[PDB]
Amino acid sequence: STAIFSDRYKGQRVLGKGSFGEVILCKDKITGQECAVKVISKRQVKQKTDKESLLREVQLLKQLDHPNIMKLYEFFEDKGYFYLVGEVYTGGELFDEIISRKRFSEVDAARIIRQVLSGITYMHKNKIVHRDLKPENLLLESKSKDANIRIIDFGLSTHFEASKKMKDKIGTAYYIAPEVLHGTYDEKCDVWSTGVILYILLSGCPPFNGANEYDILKKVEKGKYTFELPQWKKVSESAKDLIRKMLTYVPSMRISARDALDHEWIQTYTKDVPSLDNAILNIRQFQGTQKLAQAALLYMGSKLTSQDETKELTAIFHKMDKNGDGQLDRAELIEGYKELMRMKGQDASMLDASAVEHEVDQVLDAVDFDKNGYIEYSEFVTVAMDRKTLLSRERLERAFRMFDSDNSGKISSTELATIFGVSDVDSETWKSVLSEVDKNDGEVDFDEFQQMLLKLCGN
Ligand SMILES: CC(C)n1nc(-c2ccc3cc(OCc4cccc(Cl)c4)ccc3c2)c2c(N)ncnc21
Repeated sequence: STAIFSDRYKGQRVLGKGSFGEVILCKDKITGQECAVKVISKRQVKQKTDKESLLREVQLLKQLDHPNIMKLYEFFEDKGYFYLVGEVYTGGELFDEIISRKRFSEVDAARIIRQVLSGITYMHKNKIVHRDLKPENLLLESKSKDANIRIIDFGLSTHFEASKKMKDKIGTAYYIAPEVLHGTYDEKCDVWSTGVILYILLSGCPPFNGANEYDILKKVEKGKYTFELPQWKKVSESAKDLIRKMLTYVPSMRISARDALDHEWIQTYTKDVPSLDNAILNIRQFQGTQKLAQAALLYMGSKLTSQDETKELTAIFHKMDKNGDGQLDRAELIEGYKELMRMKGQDASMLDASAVEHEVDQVLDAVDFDKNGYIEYSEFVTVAMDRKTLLSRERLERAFRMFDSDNSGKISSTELATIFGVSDVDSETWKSVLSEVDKNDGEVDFDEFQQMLLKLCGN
């Protein structure tokens, strides 16, 4: 018989959303081993390769081991989902650790890039390509100041098709190698993406940029960049030589990962060096902007999902209510919430019967409903969904506060232009919505920003 994911693992909490799906902190029910499970929904993600090829890749990945590559433990598949069970890392995204520190030098950058290049080198020796290497795929193993970088998502893009949805796409255009856009690509695309990351580490600005996603892609495809910005005066010639070699347009002429490890810059700076204060400043601004744009898109998506699920759940309970008096018991609420997860593949958190029992009890405990009697289901629906809406609203607010680093309480019109450009929300469209919200002003507070987002998702 086929092994079942939830026979072995219980969900602890959600770690986050990554490429191809949600990631849940899980725990082995016998051994206590904790793990990070990427859950891919088959309805939402199409496979590029056949079953035979995916299984073979899994079997290889399980046997690979390198300090700078996520360890894969197990793999499960059922009717609706893939469950990718990996080692859990607790140090967060690299760029989030970098913006916290007060000093950052070419020595710190070289030590980071050496780690990325070692991991890439190992995977290329094993004929595995990333293709979607970006700052978000560089996690720190733990919270220790010295901790190793673990690259996540190697091999996924070979087997599954990327989302076309901006909420998933955001951030990708800066890093993608030109040859990936045109269709003929190989392992050298990973060196390009690393070159882009290095350019950003040392100046705090992407080498290929523009006012929206297509304008970025246009700049990537042309392939031209310069080091004429002021903060490149601080930087060694050898770093720029390595960057040039990694951002070489024709992949056969581009440096390999392994050869990049032997480059003068890596050799000097990882065995007197000033801090790159302007770079840290610009990275903090870059990161903040990207995180608010993402948070804006997830808020909009979560509002749409709620409109969908609120009405669906009501229809399920109405159907279940035999004599139509509006009263269901707890086991019926559980069954209906299960029917919702059957129709919707959204909550990776809720793909196990006991998880749903627990979530229903949390809702009943909020509403002051007794769980052993019959319950007004319409009120259960309101609370279960108001809980989600509140949680989403709080999620967005924290990201607004993070972005507003001067504690002004406001985002200016220029800043909105940048955020919505990153979010790929059309310029005349957000300006139009800003006009219906701002009837005075050139700046918005949090409530106003939130109102604009509601108007940009048909509310
Ligand atoms: C950033 C956060 C949401 N996240 N994501 C992950 C994460 C990211 C990618 C993962 C990829 C995984 O499997 C890759 C795989 C599995 C089978 C076949 C192929 Cl080709 C590739 C498994 C777990 C993963 C887990 C993660 C983690 N391991 N530790 C801490 N936080 C993590």
